[PDB]
Amino acid sequence: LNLDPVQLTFYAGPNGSQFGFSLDFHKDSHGRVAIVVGAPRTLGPSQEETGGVFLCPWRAEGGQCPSLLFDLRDETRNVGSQTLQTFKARQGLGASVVSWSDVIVACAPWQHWNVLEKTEEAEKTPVGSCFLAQPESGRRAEYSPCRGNTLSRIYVENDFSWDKRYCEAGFSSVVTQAGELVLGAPGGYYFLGLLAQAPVADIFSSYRPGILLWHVSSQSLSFDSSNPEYFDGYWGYSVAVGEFDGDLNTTEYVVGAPTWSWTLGAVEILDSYYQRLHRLRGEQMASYFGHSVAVTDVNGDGRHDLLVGAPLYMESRADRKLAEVGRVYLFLQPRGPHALGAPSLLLTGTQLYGRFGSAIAPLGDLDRDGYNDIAVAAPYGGPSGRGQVLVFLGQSEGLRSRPSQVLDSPFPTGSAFGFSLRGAVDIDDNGYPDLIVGAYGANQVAVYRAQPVV
Amino acid sequence: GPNICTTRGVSSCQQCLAVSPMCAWCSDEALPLGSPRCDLKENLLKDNCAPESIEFPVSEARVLEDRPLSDKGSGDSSQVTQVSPQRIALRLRPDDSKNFSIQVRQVEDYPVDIYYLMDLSYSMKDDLWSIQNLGTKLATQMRKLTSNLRIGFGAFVDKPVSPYMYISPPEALENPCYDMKTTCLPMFGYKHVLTLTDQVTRFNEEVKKQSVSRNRDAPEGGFDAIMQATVCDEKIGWRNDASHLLVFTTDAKTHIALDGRLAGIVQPNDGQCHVGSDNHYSASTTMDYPSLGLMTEKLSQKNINLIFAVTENVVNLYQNYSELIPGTTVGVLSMDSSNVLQLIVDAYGKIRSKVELEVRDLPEELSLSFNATCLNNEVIPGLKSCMGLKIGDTVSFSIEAKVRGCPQEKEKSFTIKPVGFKDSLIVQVTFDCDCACQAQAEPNSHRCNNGNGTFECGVCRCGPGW
Amino acid sequence: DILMTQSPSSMSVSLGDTVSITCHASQGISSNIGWLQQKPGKSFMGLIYYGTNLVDGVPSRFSGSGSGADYSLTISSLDSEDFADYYCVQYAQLPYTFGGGTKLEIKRADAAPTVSIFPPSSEQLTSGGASVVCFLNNFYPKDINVKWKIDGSERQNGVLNSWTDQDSKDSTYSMSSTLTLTKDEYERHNSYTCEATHKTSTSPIVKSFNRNEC
Amino acid sequence: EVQLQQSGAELVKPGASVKLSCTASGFNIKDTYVHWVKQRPEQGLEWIGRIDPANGYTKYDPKFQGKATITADTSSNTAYLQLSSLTSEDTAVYYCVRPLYDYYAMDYWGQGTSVTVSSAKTTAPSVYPLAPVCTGSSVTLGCLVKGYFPEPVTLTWNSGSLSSGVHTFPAVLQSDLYTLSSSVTVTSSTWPSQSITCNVAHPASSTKVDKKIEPR
Ligand SMILES: *[C@@H]1O[C@H](CO)[C@@H](O[C@@H]2O[C@H](CO)[C@@H](O[C@@H]3O[C@H](CO[C@H]4O[C@H](CO)[C@@H](O)[C@H](O)[C@@H]4O)[C@@H](O)[C@H](O[C@H]4O[C@H](CO)[C@@H](O)[C@H](O)[C@@H]4O)[C@@H]3O)[C@H](O)[C@H]2NC(C)=O)[C@H](O)[C@H]1NC(C)=O
Ligand SMILES: CCCCOC(=O)N[C@@H](CNC(=O)C[C@H]1CC(c2ccc(C(=N)N)cc2)=NO1)C(=O)O
Ligand SMILES: *[C@@H]1O[C@H](CO)[C@@H](O[C@@H]2O[C@H](CO)[C@@H](O)[C@H](O)[C@H]2NC(C)=O)[C@H](O)[C@H]1NC(C)=O
Ligand SMILES: *[C@@H]1O[C@H](CO)[C@@H](O)[C@H](O)[C@H]1NC(C)=O
Ligand SMILES: [Ca+2]
Ligand SMILES: [Ca+2]
Ligand SMILES: [Ca+2]
Ligand SMILES: [Ca+2]
Ligand SMILES: [Mn+2]
Ligand SMILES: [Mn+2]
Ligand SMILES: [Mn+2]
Repeated sequence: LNLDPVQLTFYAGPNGSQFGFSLDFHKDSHGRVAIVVGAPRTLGPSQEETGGVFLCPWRAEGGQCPSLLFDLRDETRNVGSQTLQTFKARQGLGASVVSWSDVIVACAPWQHWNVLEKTEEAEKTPVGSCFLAQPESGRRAEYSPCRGNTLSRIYVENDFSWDKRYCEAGFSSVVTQAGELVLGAPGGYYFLGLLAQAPVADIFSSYRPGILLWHVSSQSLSFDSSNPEYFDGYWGYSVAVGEFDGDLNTTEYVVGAPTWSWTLGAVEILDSYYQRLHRLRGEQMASYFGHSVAVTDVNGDGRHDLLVGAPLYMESRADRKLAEVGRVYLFLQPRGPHALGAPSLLLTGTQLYGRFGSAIAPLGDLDRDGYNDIAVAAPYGGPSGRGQVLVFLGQSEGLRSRPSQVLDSPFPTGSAFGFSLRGAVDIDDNGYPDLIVGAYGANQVAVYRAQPVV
Repeated sequence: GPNICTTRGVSSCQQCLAVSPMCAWCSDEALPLGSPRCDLKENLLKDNCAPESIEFPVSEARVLEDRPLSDKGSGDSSQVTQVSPQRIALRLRPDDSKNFSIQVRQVEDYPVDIYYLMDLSYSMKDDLWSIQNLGTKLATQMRKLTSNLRIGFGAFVDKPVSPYMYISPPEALENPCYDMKTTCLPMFGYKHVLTLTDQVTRFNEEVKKQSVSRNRDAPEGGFDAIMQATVCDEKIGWRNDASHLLVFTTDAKTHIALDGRLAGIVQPNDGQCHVGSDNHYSASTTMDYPSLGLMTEKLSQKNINLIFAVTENVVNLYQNYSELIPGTTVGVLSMDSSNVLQLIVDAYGKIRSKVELEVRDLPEELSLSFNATCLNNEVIPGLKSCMGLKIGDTVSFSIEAKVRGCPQEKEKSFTIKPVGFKDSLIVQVTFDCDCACQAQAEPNSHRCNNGNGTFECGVCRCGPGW
Repeated sequence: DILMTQSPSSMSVSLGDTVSITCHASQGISSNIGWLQQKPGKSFMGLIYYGTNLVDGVPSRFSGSGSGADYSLTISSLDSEDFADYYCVQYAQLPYTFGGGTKLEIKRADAAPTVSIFPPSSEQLTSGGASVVCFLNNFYPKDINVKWKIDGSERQNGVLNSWTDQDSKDSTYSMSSTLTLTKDEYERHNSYTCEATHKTSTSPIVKSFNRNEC
Repeated sequence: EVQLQQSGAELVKPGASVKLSCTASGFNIKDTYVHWVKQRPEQGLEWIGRIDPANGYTKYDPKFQGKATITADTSSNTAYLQLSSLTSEDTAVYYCVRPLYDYYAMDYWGQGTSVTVSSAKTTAPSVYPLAPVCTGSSVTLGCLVKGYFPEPVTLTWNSGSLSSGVHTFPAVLQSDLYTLSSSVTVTSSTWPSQSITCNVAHPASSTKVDKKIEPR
């Protein structure tokens, strides 16, 4: 409603770095809000695509940002009559970023890893890795829970049970308010998908450089399965956290699995011990229900609500024809201990191949009426196919079925405007929360400031 | 007596006809003052109106092209007729409706194209051997339904990139099966092998030279191959006038749109052809798998009939996909592709067992209704789709076009076409709302208020500006 | 297997000194080395891993360094608890292999031993055996050589030595030598002696007795 | 906190077998590797092998192949070391080890299990008084504990009264039987003026003999 679509702020990075693939707000130790931006195809030292992370200070004019430096050299350790190898070429550093307190977490979901023992090997595979930084202090640390030193032959004997070689940890990420980092790994357990949790503080105290394989005892990984419903389900494609069991001392996890049960797609809500509390199944196959998940209380009852994006849902139209437009589902948490029922609201895109619901960002309370609001991305929507971001406002009964404001892409065709979103933070300190939009196709990030209501 | 034509009290010839399709207008001078000019055609002649001055258009419907339906689609430079009539002229007056007919025939001996698209991942070794004599045996059985057959062959595995592809040791890139006791081909996305040809022994001998490769994840990139085999018209060689059959065989799940992100691939599929002189899909490692909706758009654009010939462990799967891609047919493949021959013939019959009308470029102010005549002369009201047909059968439909008011453009045209068919019926509509006497109007007539009006059709009208 | 040569075998130092233990390998191990501490009569505590990194809880006065095939453990300002055994261990290759060990001992002023010889008791002689005992108490440094002489002639068969760790109070050492013979063979000879060789006296400290005579 | 609580000291015969345990306290045994180390005073420290209790796979130094066998039961959260056809050279202290952070390190250690292999039977000690020969300011007495099995023995003077100015030496193996000695030093005015007694206790055979030192 009250986002300013006239005077935008533009940040930008190198040509072809996919600057804007992922973004989040970052408050330093003094509370000064900055923007951290992931550019997963930034060139490294060897002039090879490695990805990179930028930390953008708030300036109404915008412009270029300084890099948040990480080590980009491949590592090798000859220990225990084995050889450990990390390969950072095309690792995609910055494919997801997230901030918590004065710490930044950026991940390289396609960092490869292999172990050599004489003639055998573990196989060179993308375990993924996340990098952690405290920009003010210069502290650095890594976390790579799916690295292993088990050889290829062993996995064959046990029928590839507990195979963490292709996790792609850091594909999606989130941090609980208590400081527990949660990594989605859609390739873990032979593309069933897994989650990895570990306190940030214990990631720093247990990391030393050059070790490559180290223990983090306070960590917790989800579990393999023999159920074919979970096969190739990419469990961990998207992740979020919320409060869904009534116990405020426990934090619950929300996980998207958009190819669950033979591309039906599903979203599950779990406790911190990965025990299943509810499961929302997809409405239509290959709709990618679960591509994106968002948690926020939209109807002002103190109970977090769930939003799920199916950017490929095909809407039924006249003459028995179908049109891929995308769809967003709203689930209102009921009073006390009860299951989340049918969707309270169905939001369906309009533009063909617009992928309405590819990204869903909690905005906070935008118009300051007492109900939290959201933004929904249609990165190839709008009449021109350039991309659109749609705002929907909260209300006592959920959300308004029609948008209050529509943000047309100020970038050229193919920018993927809206592919990444983040709101609910006041960056210019004017009392109203603001929105940042990513267009990695144009290598830029647009900042929309919220103004008093007209 | 007085009717709607008079009791409405019209002011001109144009408004008179707009009342009802039964109204008529008299443009004669010698007409009484109290008598109305807008009555039935019977009442005006009853009041001594000159017959030449009577404006009474009648909604009609005459044919312009009525070629007879062909008995055989064999021969001819595709001079085959499947729809009769092929073009009609339609004339309507405001709020009227006229009715016309259309005939559709599933012609016998119609040419056919079959492009065999084969999974060649490691799960399909047993199957490659059973189809070595396929093209030979297949031309034997289709000869009973068509004299013009062309067949071709393509193969797919998955996107040759990590993590779908084994990338270690270096030996594994040349031979993915190295850590076993065999050799296999290097991984490949999709490769075109044989352009659609009538020399069936070229199918046999290209099949015998094919071998399997090996990837990591059970779902395969078959949809990448369905797209390319469709939009690459020239390389596959689909003929303009022939039924197009795309046979898709696999024994596993399939990758769908947005799966590619697990390889770093985020660019959406563009639906353009990317198979070059090397016959390999060159955007396999840079462009994402297609979506079902994008596949449907191209399969409908090129008139491709997609056939999922899969194993029973994924029949439910591909049957459910087939419901999201209308016009798709599923058959059950044995574990060793030995019944693949009978499957295609059954699918071809099931494909040509339906006639389903479709409308294009229909104006906003026109609405249609349909009565089908499938089987033997059995009328089915409000239905525009027959089912349960055989090669050579013929059905017909009766159609009524009802216009609302009168539109601005007085001549439009729309099309009636069966789904998948070449021929079509074209309807040239003419909205006869005006009167002939308007073409000879007298502006600034000195019969009308001292040059302040216009004299048309025997009355005085207020001119422009008033 | 990789041989871990640890040097020195022992060192005598004082509180607050800055000492350095070294460890040399038969080949490169690229900092895949650890350092251990075993306080007297107790178990092991981890000090360093990966050449330089401190085990959680260990004070910062410890510090490891080195590379290739030569590494070092350094203790700045020794504490009273630091006097213990220290071992290096490589885990570059399997099997893991350790060093010989290094003991840190309290240094003090040299001190001559208090020798004391004791003939067999009457109880033992009535049972068929005979054991002379030669005590050598409170001395520094630890390097000492006992020598038994029967009728002036050296004897090496049937000797049983035993030493103590560094004493908590005066930080000296002690030794018990016990020569065991049969009763029949004990009475074939008359003079029994034990000579002590220490760096405090060029002349060996001698103590002896004569059978029957008292 | 991380703690490795091993089994109690064992006392077995040659040719037999023994199975030491290593129980995890404050963590899951399944987390890391678990190593076994053998310690002797002469030969020093030697690495036996390791196990990954999550899957049971093991590695061994070729020297111990045959005698050592390392196993792990995640249920009781304990790791075991089995030794077979024992020999006098297997008499040593055995530690179980695990790393802190580095997958391959050796940082946390158990208290150690003491193993003694011997064909000796339970034998009571022979206590002999040691009086000097027929003068100075300082006098020294002694006490000999010979031929007892197994260890240990507790030794005091005047039933714990005379404690300072004493040196009790470590026991020594003399042909499958232990031998120990202890000295004590006072002034010449104390002895034989004051009775001095050597109190020896060998809880194994349950014998508490005491011998008073008498001059010559
Ligand atoms: C291809 O598409 C088909 C059709 O959509 C899918 O088959 C459906 O699968 C779902 C999930 O397994 C089934 O849903 C279940 O329905 C049961 C009732 O169905 C009755 O009615 C049908 C009428 O056709 C009968 O055929 C059927 O035998 C039954 O008599 C419920 O009892 C189930 O509820 C239980 O499970 C759900 C989770 O699934 C829980 O939430 C509930 O609490 C409860 O425990 C369930 O709702 C559906 O019936 C199936 N339809 C048909 C026609 O078979 C295929 O799965 C799909 N295949 C692939 C490969 O994608
Ligand atoms: C039919 C035999 C083909 C073998 O040939 C190949 O190596 N590649 C195949 C495909 N790959 C595959 O089918 C691999 C399997 C593994 C498997 C699995 C599922 C769940 C879990 C779990 N619960 N962690 C572990 C493993 N589902 O798919 C090819 O080239 O087509
Ligand atoms: C389709 O069939 C229906 C009958 O089921 C037709 O409806 C009747 O048409 C006759 C034509 O003479 C009228 O006299 C009747 O009044 C109609 N009955 C109704 C409308 O209930 C209809 O005309 C047919 N339509 C087409 C396009 O053929
Ligand atoms: C219109 O319908 C009538 C009555 O059913 C039918 O007789 C006539 O043939 C139809 N007109 C045309 C042009 O087909
Ligand atoms: Ca909770
Ligand atoms: Ca709520
Ligand atoms: Ca609001
Ligand atoms: Ca603001
Ligand atoms: Mn396969
Ligand atoms: Mn198969
Ligand atoms: Mn595959």
